[PDB]
Amino acid sequence: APPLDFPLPGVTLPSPLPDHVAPGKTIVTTLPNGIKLASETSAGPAASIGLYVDCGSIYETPLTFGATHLLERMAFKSTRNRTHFRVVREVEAIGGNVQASASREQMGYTFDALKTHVPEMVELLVDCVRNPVFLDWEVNEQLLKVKAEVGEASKNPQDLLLEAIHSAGYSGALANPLLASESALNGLNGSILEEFVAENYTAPRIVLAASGVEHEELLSIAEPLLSDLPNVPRPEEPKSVYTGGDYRCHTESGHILNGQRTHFALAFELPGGWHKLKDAMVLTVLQMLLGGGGSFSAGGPGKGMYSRLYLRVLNEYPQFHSISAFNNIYNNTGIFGIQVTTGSDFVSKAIDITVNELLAVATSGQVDQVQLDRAKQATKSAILMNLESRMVVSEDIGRQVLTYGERKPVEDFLKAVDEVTLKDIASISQKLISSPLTMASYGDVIYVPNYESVSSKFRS
Amino acid sequence: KNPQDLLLEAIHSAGYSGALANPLLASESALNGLNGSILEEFVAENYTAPR
Amino acid sequence: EIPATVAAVKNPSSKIVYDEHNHERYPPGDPSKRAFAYFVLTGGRFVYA
Amino acid sequence: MRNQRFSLLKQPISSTLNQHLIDYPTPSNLSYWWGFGSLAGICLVIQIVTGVFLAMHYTPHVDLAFNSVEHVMRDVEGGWLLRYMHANGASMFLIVVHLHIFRGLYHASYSSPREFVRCLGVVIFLLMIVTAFTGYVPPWGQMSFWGATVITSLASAIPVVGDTIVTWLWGGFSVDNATLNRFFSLHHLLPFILVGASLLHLAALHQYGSNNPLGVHSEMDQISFYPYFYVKDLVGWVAFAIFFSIWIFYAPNVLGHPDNYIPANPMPTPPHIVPEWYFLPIHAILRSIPDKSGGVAAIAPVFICLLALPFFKSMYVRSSSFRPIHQGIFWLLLADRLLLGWIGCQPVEAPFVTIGQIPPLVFFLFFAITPIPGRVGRGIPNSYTD
Amino acid sequence: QSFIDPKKNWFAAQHMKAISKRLRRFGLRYDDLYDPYYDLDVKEALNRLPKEVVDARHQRLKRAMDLSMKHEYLPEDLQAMQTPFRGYLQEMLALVKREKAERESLGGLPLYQRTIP
Amino acid sequence: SPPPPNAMVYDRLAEAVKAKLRQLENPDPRFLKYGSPRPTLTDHTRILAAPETRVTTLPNGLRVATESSLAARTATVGVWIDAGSRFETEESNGTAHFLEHMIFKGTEKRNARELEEEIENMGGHLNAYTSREQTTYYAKVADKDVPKALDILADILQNSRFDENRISRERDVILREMEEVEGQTEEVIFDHLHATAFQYTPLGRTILGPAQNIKTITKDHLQNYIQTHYTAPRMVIAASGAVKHEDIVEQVKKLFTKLSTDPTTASQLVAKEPAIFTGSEVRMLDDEIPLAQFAVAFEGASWKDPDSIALMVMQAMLGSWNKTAGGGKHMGSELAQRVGINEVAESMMAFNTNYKDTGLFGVYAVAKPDCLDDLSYAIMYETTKLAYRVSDDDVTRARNQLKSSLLLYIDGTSPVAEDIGRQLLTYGRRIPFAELFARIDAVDASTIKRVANRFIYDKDIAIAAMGPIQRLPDYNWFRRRTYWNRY
Ligand SMILES: CCCCCCCCCCCCCCCCCC(=O)OC[C@H](COP(=O)(O)OCCN)OC(=O)CCCCCCCCCCCCCCCCC
Ligand code: HEM
Ligand code: HEM
Ligand SMILES: [Zn+2]
Repeated sequence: APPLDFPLPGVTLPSPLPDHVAPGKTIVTTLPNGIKLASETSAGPAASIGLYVDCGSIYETPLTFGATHLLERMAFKSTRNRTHFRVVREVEAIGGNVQASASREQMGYTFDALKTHVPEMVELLVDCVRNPVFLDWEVNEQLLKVKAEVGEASKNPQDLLLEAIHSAGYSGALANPLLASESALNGLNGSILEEFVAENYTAPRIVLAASGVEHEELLSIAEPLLSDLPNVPRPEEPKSVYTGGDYRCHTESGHILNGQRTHFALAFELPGGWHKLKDAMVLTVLQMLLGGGGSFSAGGPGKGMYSRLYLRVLNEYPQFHSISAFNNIYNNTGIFGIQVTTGSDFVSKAIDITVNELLAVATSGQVDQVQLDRAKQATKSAILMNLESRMVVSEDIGRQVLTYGERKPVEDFLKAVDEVTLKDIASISQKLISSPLTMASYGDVIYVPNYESVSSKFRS
Repeated sequence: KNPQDLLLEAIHSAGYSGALANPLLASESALNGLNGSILEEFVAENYTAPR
Repeated sequence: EIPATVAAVKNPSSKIVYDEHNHERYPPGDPSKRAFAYFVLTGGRFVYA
Repeated sequence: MRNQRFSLLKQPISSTLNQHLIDYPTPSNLSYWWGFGSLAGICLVIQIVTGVFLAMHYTPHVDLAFNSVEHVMRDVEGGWLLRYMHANGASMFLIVVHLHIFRGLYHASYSSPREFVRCLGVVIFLLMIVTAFTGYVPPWGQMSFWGATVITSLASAIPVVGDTIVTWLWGGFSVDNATLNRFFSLHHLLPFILVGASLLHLAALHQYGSNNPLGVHSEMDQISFYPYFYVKDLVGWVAFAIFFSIWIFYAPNVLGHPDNYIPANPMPTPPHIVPEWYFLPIHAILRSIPDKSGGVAAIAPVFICLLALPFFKSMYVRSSSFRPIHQGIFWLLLADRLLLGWIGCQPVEAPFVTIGQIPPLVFFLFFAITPIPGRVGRGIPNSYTD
Repeated sequence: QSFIDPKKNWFAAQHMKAISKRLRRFGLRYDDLYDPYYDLDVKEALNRLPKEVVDARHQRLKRAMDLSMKHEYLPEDLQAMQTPFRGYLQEMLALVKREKAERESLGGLPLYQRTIP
Repeated sequence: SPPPPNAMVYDRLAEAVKAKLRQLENPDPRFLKYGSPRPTLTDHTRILAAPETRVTTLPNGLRVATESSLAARTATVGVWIDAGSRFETEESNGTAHFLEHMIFKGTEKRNARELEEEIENMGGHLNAYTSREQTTYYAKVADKDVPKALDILADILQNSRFDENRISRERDVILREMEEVEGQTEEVIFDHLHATAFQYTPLGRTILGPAQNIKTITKDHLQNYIQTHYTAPRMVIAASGAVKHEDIVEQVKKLFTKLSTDPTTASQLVAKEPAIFTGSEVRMLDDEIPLAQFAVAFEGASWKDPDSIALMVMQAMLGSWNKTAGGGKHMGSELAQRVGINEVAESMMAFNTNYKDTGLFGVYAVAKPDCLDDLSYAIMYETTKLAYRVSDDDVTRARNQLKSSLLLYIDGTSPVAEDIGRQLLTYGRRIPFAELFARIDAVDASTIKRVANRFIYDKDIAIAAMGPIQRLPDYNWFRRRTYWNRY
């Protein structure tokens, strides 16, 4: 064989594609039993097939706490038709990846490979989801693994603080922890998981999302397998009412002399969720407007090193470790807040600065036109650059068909983005500030201020 | 195993803020910080005649 | 002053000095000498047989 | 645990050999004075094989023994090679063990925690001496007869039990056929006990590891045994084989007395009776005393001192490199021991009586002096400190 | 097989009666005679069963061994309350061996190998 | 008289176990129609269609390549340069990384803040990264902003100016970032491996360089580096997404001037000072660390060497393993099965690096100080059984895995532009997917054995270890284990 600088002689080259290829349209189809099949055509040689379920952390009665973490962990294992050995062998034989994820509202199973293996991908994924047999010894091994994981999960302060916020600020169903607790890790077994799956994996809560597949072939493959599931009315969604609270817990006292930093956060609540599209998009634009920083990051300049938070805090008080704003839009409910890290000698000052900054955002007339235009451009550019990968488009189709029932074209989101103005962000921020405060802290608790006095610094 | 003393120490921590808020049953950081010289200096300073 | 044993860990230089008091090294670039080793050792394995 | 097998060399079948031969940790600065234990093991194996093949052609009777040895040498294919290997390998075996002992004396290997090893070594030495002396008889020459007579009649010097034990040992009234057959059976038996004692000796050493030319703690820098000391042992073995074969093929009678080619004749006595070259120090110490009881009971202090060296408990530095005075005493003891060896092969008159009576005094002043350096030097850090 | 079946053959019935009698004497089941040192598949089958079943097996083995040491047999009433040939191990053993075969077909390595004695 | 099979606490549980095992047995054919665990080779000629890569060489030697797709909404524009830390002079060792850091401040027409606020107001961002042989500066933008981004790139590359205060600030920040990187102890492993395998050559050095050298990195040196190593023939401009080749080429031809016309290529600078593999070890014993980490490396191929595909297949068939993976102990390869069944390591990953005229090939495991002997035995045993007894199923599975990986990694505009640029510097041409495949499925068991017996069997090694490695076998153990006496 010649060196790679000289072409191989006996190859056959399929003809190329035109420089302009009109993109396809999403074709959504529902079976009589409620099973929704969605698909979209793509140009790359790769596919991506997902399977999304409406179950999640909120559907969790106290006798089955911690079930979602294991349901993630027992992802692609011994089914009723093949072993775990055979599943791993099939996946490695075609050369595909496989992954599963679980969050507070919806389950996600994904599987991607090259585009000539579509029937095998569909069949294997549907089998691993629809006919799982939970074997006691495999579940026990997974339980040992999660015990070792949770015992050492105190190396991420960020997610721990976010969980503390979401636990203190709520009272209803949405207050459960997605990560499990040692009680759950000593209460879970195969029967519990099997009953949970049987109860929650009904037909009207499952949608197939594909990224690079013709609709007719995928429908032909997946019609004989999913059409047999019985139809059943969907249970009514649980509820949680926002209730301002406070959380505190000191670190293990073997790590205080090391000068461990102080961490805390603030929070608020939005009456709207994802059904109020304009409010959610305004909230996204506001979050991109606030931005943040890390004092250590080395990524792209376009991350927002000329945002409000960075310039007006870190370049003005260098004592900070890290400031950043976060939000988590849910269905019918939203959240916003700020997380800050600093040593044990600037805490109450940090609270004062952050509450001042929130109220500065609240009052009308404090935002420049350049600021709003830059935030709008950054938000739309981020959305469009996010939509490049096939994984993102499959996940987007699945999540949207779950939530709204139909896919909303990107043009609609861009139009709603362009409608943003100063009065709209002002009114929305007024609605943010009109809600009771949620707070939590970590590290050296003995210095963080009281809840009531800080709460009085705000409005009602 | 002794929740009563635990609650008493928690009360003396939360309800107070001055010297009376100091811990009596110690924590691990000071334990990693203690040695002979610290105890020697403590005794030398605080075990005086008038007391 | 920094320890001698830690200055050699965070300084991955590539200029290494061995101890030539007993064994000299071939100049860098020269081939190996595995074949000559087998050559020398067979002459004794014959005798032992 | 390792729920599936990795190596044959770590399986239960080969665990013992692996752990005690292949992966065993040894100091990395052992010199060539540490090969003589293995070399002596090979010497013992050579003796056993050669003897098992000589004993297929030898008849233990007074009428036949001499003629059967000569039949072996003259009429069996290669039999001269067997006899020469045996009669010279005894000498090689004694040479190697003497060098081993003096190595142990130099770097002070008897001290804690290695006194069980020293005591087992002394027992092994006694077994070696008995075996060689019993086996020098079966050819039934002149020196065989008269050496047996002198040495085994030296046991009637003891009080009242003397004549009884001598007569019971001889199986009769004089050294004759019964003694010959008895000694043959004992000679065939003792070397297997020697093998067992050697294996026990090695286990006792392996339960603490070896010393080193420095005499310090050595647990921070160790290397395995294979291939690093296997090749050094190989060098030693090949040099030893060259030496052994120079003895066998070009000078096989230099290390013996000519009188053993004359069949035993109880009436005439040889004019100068001596045992082999490796019993002459004991023989000189034994004849150094003008008294039978004293002469016999002067050997006992030799073995008592050799067996009681390890139990002095004040010396703190082992190797003689950092001990000038003990080093000089070591060399002077070596010279004196050679002088005893040379004296043990001379007629007993002037000027050899004084030179045979003083070297025993020096040989005992060695085992008396050494604790005095122990004490006088235990307090050395306090005087020379900076 | 045909003749191994008890209900047709007529010895096989005598063989079954003899074995059941010999097992009822010492109060243990036929699946107790299997040994985790023989196969290493019995080890896995017993490593997958629930804890209560293995514990009952251990208690039965200890009872039988004490009886054999003392040179005596269970009383007639506890010999009436016996039931050998009530298995707890055959299906799990078949599962483990079938998985072993299927893994042998497709390359792979064994999951546990015996030591060389 | 005996209790019914539900009258005791253990009989009930036994019956439940048997019931579940009966539930597990009988399968459904309609789910067993398309899948099969036995690997077979496929024909992917129906999907490899891609837009054509159009390459244009300007009369200055410069190359412009694109991949024009007019349906997208974002574009990537960048510059790939044939330079790195290999082509320095033993006195200016960290200059490449320093130049990369300081390139984003100068441009006397535009001060730093105004440039950064342009790009943040533009909606896109530009990154950079350097290595021993390839530096890069590229930007992601929207479709309407491509001319603006290309103008920014040309200005920052051509009209850069340096100032002393910025130099001091950069010097201190780079000392800080050197102190930041010594804490993840894997780039340390590979820096020491690269510094022991190639001692007394250019490839032995490190991209960041000494501190005693960053002390004296004054401006004239940066100017000399720019005027010496950024030459027109050695540069490549690439773009992907919603662009057109003619527009880019005309804008480039109009904009890229004032470049130094040095008639020097990489061929002369690598023809002298070649890369020789020596074979040695470095052992760093600490013993206050909980975990040990080491890598053992053979020598590899080059970019144009016809055996790189075989080495890639070998690396695929010696795959990686981690304690959080879903594969577990059924993971296809052999070394992964050993490491996972016997719980001997934390993680491991077969690696493969290619340079022009040399390469590397190794394992890199992580483990506790109690299991190092079994780990090393399994590693070397499998590495050599490669050259003795390769099987057909393993090779077919490795070929399938390599195809799938090499295509799934090309996803998005930035990966596509990176692909085009790097394949125009390493090969001199971008190989279509059809030729990649036609070369990959032409590597069967015989070729695996041949290349393995050329590269692995009875050759010198280089090792580097860190941590509690007092129980790691010595050099001679590894060196002898590279051949078998059974065969
Ligand atoms: C020719 C006629 C011969 C007749 C016999 C003559 C014997 C003369 C011997 C004189 C030498 C004195 C011997 C004294 C032995 C005990 C002395 C001693 O110190 O033992 C104590 C010591 C441990 O005690 P320690 O810790 O020091 O005291 C604690 C205080 N709180 O204990 C230890 O340290 C343990 C050391 C054990 C190693 C020695 C074991 C005995 C020697 C082994 C040789 C016997 C093997 C024979 C094999 C064949 C048997 C027939
Ligand atoms: C058949 C006779 C003997 C055999 C086979 C033998 C064998 C050995 C071997 C193999 C060793 C360990 C390896 C080495 O250190 O070289 C050893 C150690 C030792 N032997 Fe012997 N030996 C014998 C006789 C003796 C005698 C007679 C003495 C003392 C009177 C003695 C004293 C010692 C000592 C002190 C050591 C300690 C080694 C050290 O300090 O490291 N041995 N022996
Ligand atoms: C199983 C072990 C042994 C057997 C069967 C054996 C056998 C014999 C035989 C049959 C003889 C008489 C043949 C002759 O003298 O030429 C003899 C002589 C002799 N044996 Fe051994 N022997 C063994 C071990 C030993 C050992 C271990 C030693 C010394 C440590 C030794 C030392 C001697 C000596 C010195 C002679 C004298 C030969 C002479 O000087 O001519 N033997 N042996
Ligand atoms: Zn950098």
